Amino acid sequence: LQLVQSGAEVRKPGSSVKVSCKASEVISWVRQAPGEGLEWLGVFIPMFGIADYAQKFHGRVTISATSTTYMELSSLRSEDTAIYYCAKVLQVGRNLVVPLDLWGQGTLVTVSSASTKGPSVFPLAPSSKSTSGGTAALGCLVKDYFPEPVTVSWNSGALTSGVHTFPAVLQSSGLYSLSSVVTVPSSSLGTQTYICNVNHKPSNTKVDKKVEPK
Amino acid sequence: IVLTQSPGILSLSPGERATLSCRASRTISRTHLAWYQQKPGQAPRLLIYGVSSRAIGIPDRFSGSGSGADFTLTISRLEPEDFAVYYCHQYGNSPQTFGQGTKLEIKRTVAAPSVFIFPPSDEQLKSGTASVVCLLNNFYPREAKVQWKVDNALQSGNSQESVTEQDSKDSTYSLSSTLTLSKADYEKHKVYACEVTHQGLSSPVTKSFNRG
Repeated sequence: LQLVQSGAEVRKPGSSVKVSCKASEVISWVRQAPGEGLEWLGVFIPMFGIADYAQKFHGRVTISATSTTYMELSSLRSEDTAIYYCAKVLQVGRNLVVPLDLWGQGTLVTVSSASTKGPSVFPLAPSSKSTSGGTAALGCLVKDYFPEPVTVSWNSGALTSGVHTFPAVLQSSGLYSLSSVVTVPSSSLGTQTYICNVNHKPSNTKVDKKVEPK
Repeated sequence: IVLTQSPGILSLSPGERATLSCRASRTISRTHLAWYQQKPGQAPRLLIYGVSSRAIGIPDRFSGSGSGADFTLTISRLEPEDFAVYYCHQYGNSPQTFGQGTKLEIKRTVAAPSVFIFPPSDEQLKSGTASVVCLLNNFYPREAKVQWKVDNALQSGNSQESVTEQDSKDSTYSLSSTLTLSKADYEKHKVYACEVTHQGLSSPVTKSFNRG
């Protein structure tokens, strides 16, 4: 079938994280920082029973192995905040040709001194300064939450076109902030109700914010 | 074994052919290179394994060639589902390195942004801070510049930007910039302006407001 990984993790600087990857060939562990490329942590083949690492992580990574492989990263720093994937590259045979890649869903690991906190949902209210011709813009500022991620919809999903939910930024306080905007006809600002639905599952915070002009 | 991919950002139209180069600083053993594709919010999909050999489900449009220190991934005819980031990856007798990736964006007509500005909400002001948001909506190309001005004083280092992925319909980009002030600093001034520079703009566009 597939590869299943353990859930997301929040760790403080200097501690350790153990990420699991259960199977339904070598097992490779790679990671990706937000908005960054792919970085190979290591690999473990059960034939020998010995894993190979990267010289960058050689001191503090341990890969080992019920059909489950574990990757433990020690002395965690902020640079290690990333999504971690396990992967198996298996060879298939059909039509006498030999290829297939299997990935886990990924495990978000956030290294930070910050404590988990739900966001504040402020309105980005429409005005004469946020209308071009007949189209106005309005949104929601989802500020000061931790950790990633947060989901935003509009009108319980009924409003999808013209929607732009931007990637969050990491503020200097260690808390994330995001904005979700939408453009609607300006003639509707008084007649149509617009609500952003914000869900921050890590803190189990749910907010429905009605955005009105003035 | 550092891997350098080229070009950085490839801007083509659906129906043209795409050529992506991966140049290494060594030998890459022999038949130990792979090409993966990645779409925003998904895990990488192995496109080509072992330089030449294809992967299951990968159409015939994708082709891997080259050897030694120069390799190439070719897409015969680009379809809308082919625009993403592409990585090359060597896994032979090395600490297994990756390339930095190349972005395949849909080329389209230069489109200027729609610039809006949002003052802080009274709730946030009651909370103690103040955020002023500037929105550049549906522009192309991705490169754009914003500058904050509080009472004609240029703001430096107290704002943060974010850009959307390329829109699947009109192939544009959007950007939001947040300027963060204290409530006291916000109430000390009046004119808050967002100045925008983009290729599609004949003039830099200023969206401003006054407190009140």
